[PDB]
Amino acid sequence: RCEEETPSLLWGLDPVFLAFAKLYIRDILDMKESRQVPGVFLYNGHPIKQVDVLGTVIGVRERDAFYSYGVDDSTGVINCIC
Amino acid sequence: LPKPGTYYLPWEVSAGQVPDGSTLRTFGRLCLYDMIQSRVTLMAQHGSDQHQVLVCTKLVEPFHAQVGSLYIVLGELQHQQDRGSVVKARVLTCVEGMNLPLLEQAIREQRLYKQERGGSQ
Amino acid sequence: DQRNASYPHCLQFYLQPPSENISLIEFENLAIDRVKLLKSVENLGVSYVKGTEQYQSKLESELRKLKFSYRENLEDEYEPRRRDHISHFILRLAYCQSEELRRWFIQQEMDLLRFRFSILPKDKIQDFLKDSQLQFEAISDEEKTLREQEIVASSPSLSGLKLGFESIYKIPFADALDLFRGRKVYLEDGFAYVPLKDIVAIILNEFRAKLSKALALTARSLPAVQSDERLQPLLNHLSHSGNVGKISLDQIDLLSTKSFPPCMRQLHKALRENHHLRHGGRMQYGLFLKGIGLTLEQALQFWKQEFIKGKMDPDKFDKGYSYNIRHSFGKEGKRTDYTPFSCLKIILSNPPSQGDYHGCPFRHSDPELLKQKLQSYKISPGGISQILDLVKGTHYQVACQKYFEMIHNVDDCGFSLNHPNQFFCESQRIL
Amino acid sequence: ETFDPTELPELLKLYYRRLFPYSQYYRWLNYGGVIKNYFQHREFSFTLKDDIYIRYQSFNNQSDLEKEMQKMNPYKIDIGAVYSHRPNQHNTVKLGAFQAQEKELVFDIDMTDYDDVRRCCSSADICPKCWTLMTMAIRIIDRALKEDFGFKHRLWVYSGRRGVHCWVCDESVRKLSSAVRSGIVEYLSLVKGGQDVKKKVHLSEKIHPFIRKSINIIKKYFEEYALVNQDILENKESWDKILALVPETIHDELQQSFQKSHNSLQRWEHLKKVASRYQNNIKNDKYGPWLEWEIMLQYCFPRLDINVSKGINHLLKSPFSVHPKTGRISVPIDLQKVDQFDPFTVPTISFICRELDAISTNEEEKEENEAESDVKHRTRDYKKTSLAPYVKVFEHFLENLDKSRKGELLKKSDLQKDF
DNA sequence: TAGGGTTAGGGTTAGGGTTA
Repeated sequence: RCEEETPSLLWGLDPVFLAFAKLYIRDILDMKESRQVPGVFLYNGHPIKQVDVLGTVIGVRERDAFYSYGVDDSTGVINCIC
Repeated sequence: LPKPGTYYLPWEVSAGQVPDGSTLRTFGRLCLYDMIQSRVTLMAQHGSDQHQVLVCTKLVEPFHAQVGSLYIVLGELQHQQDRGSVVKARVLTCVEGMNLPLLEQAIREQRLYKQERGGSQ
Repeated sequence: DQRNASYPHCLQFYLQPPSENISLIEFENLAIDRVKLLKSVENLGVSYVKGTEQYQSKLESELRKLKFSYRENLEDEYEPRRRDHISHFILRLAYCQSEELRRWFIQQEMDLLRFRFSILPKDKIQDFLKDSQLQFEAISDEEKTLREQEIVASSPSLSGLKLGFESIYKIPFADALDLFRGRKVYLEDGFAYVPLKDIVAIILNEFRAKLSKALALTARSLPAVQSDERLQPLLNHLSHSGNVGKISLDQIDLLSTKSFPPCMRQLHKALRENHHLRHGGRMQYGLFLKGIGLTLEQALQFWKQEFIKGKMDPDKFDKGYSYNIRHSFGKEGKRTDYTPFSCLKIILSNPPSQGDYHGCPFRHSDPELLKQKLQSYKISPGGISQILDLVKGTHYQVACQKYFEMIHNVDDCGFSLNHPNQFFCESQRIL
Repeated sequence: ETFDPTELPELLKLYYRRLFPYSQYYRWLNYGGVIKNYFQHREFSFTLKDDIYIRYQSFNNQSDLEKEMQKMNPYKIDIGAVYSHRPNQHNTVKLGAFQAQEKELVFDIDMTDYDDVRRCCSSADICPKCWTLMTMAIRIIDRALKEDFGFKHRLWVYSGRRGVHCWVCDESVRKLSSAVRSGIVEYLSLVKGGQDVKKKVHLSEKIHPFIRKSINIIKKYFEEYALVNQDILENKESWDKILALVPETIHDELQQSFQKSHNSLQRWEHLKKVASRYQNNIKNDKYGPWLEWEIMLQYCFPRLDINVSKGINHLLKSPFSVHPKTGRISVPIDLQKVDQFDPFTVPTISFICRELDAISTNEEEKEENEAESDVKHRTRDYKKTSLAPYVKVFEHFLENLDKSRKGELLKKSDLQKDF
């Protein structure tokens, strides 16, 4: 069956929407997005808007106005913008 | 971007239970720092058994050495023809006082949870 | 027999670190004494020329004054040899921070070793090589006579077939770079046939340089464990220890007619004439204008104007030239801000070719063209003769000083010229 | 047909799809894999459309290289040096530990650097008569490298517009430092001086064996080309600038002789006679005894550039490129047929694309119902094209290098007592 | 006649494709 994402009119009823969630980096890599509202992501019925990661930096790059950082948390790597 | 670093206790990698070219992160205690050839031999105990891992260091010079201390090494493994297994260091930090059993139980629990979540797919 | 075994000869490649124990004050004294001696020999070498008698006599006097080992009296050489050994390894520990410091140390040690070998008797050089871990090969008189013509036409200071009573050594090319570069040695399938004295000196010098480089590279990884609280002030002591206000975009012509030194006046004139310049001149000019108080926006406008006068397209300018200029000032990219080239570096930089104008005219210009350009600047005939004499003496900096004094109508400049920023800042102070 | 910049991209895509010799290119770069990941640590620098400059593009394997080449479709291909880590991950290692280690020694020759001497064309124009310049330059440099230093493998590539590049690819040369290469280039350079300097040679009485060999191998070409083709001594201003190369003591006499003479041959003969007379009558002259030799070298010797060889991380155009102005594909030049190399006969991208179309037309009735992979299809494709002699020469060079590797490994077996 | 003051509050956006 076509898994229908929960309607956007009921996202805020979750207590997780306004919080900083802790996730495995592989999960945040492999977890899907939402079509009705781009820019936000949906995981197992719980919409997620904010994440918190921790690990060892393994990549540094500088630009005109924003830094770059490649973090690792023993399962995957994601870029960071500061 | 590089590949992630999975944990591995010393005795498994000592027996060569990982594919060549994989990226791994392990621990141990330093035993000797061969100055001229840029080679590090660290050791880790296991009951009555002691295991040895060879670490190339050509990417972290300059580097202070603390004889008889624990270490954490992250990098890639290359199966050499005669030297056997040597890990190419990318980051090599020193930690002291951290108890091993908590760490070993931690990776055991994480592996168990990953396998448990793997039982649904 | 520790004393004799430790120090058999007045010369030594310095391959064995010592094992005795020394007091701290003696350590500091040896360090400062040898660094003073090295600086003095550097200055003496840069002032006079190699050989002669006054230069070597003054160097010998400096060595004897600083209680080091310089001669080979066969009595009581234990103390000077030991002091030289210890102090040399102390400075080896010291000068292992930056590549340029290593190069300077290697060059000065090379000069000192060349001097000491130049005061070494031939039987003693043979014994010193025998104690050294070096291997040489001697060719046979058959091929010696077979290759007579090439070895005599190479002119290694040879005087009309003087090869009688000589031994010729065969050396791979990658070890005799000094005679290799100057085209003074016959070459064949990666080999060199050479006379005795010059090549033995140069081969010893080159292998010593390579081995010292390798040892310095090895010792580079030691200071990671040099966390001792003591000796820290000494290492810090040995570790060594152009912002004029903003200017307009239209006074550059007058300042150039007034404040540009000769080493860049030709470049400015060519830029103002053809409105186009190649890489070697372009980076030099950009670095100089950056170092005299020109902003990013002012420099961009200046370059775009002077290149619009060169019949370009503004889109092409934005794509190539301003694009290069942005990283020329470290606006983006790696942003490693670059210091302007020094006078010495520019004089000893890449030799310009056709279509290029970078480089001081005192080194890379014809004497007649130099005289004509000086006359275009209204230089007195006496000043012209003095400039010509200084050029003949290879004292380009003194010629630049004379040009500064003539253009600014000052009897004495009073400051040694080392960088174009110094010239421009002093000119602005005068203005 | 006339190359048009408004039609190139599709032809470039087709070329990268079909004709680019990926197999031989990888075989050369891989070097047989005697050293672990030697090819894996190479730096590339493409140049996409709109003149955007990118670099540091490593490649894990040949198949990945083919896929990325097919997708990206770049204009210029370049080769860097071998580093201690994969270039695409250069930001993952501490600064200062990512240094260049080995690269191939190269030289460059710019045809435009002879404007003040040459008169056949103007600026960026070429003629068949001036090709002898780079021909004799190639001969001189190749002979000097082959004999004086004994470098075994050499590979000459024609850039496409005005230049020819040297790709020395021996074993004991890739490990050299910067100072040694600077010494090589200094020893191989004779034309010295900037714009302000007129005379490019200051030779004493003594002559080096290298100069002797050069002057011996340069006589057979100087006469015809210089006297007949270019006619250096034709006009008044010609010999007016000529006489600046000789002492003023005979300037008026030589000018009168040129006025009396009619053609350049007579003027050159009179110059030779006057020079020979002055050599027998040398009286306190700082000038060398080889006026004729030094003028021939000044107007005839090749000119190098120390900057392209001093650096170790520098970049230079890869072979088999596509110049965006004439469409001529950079091809190797045979060593034994250098005198029969016309620059204008090199096949172009448009001609080779029409050849591919005709090849498909032939395949419509000659090759049908083939269940082969892309490898064999592309093999027969570039076999049927006009690049066959060029790839054959490249393969012959690769076979020579392979034979050298076989000899070196057999020598290592002899030394190591492993049979 | 029993709590204090009771107030709703931060809730955007920023750009790669580079060497002496």
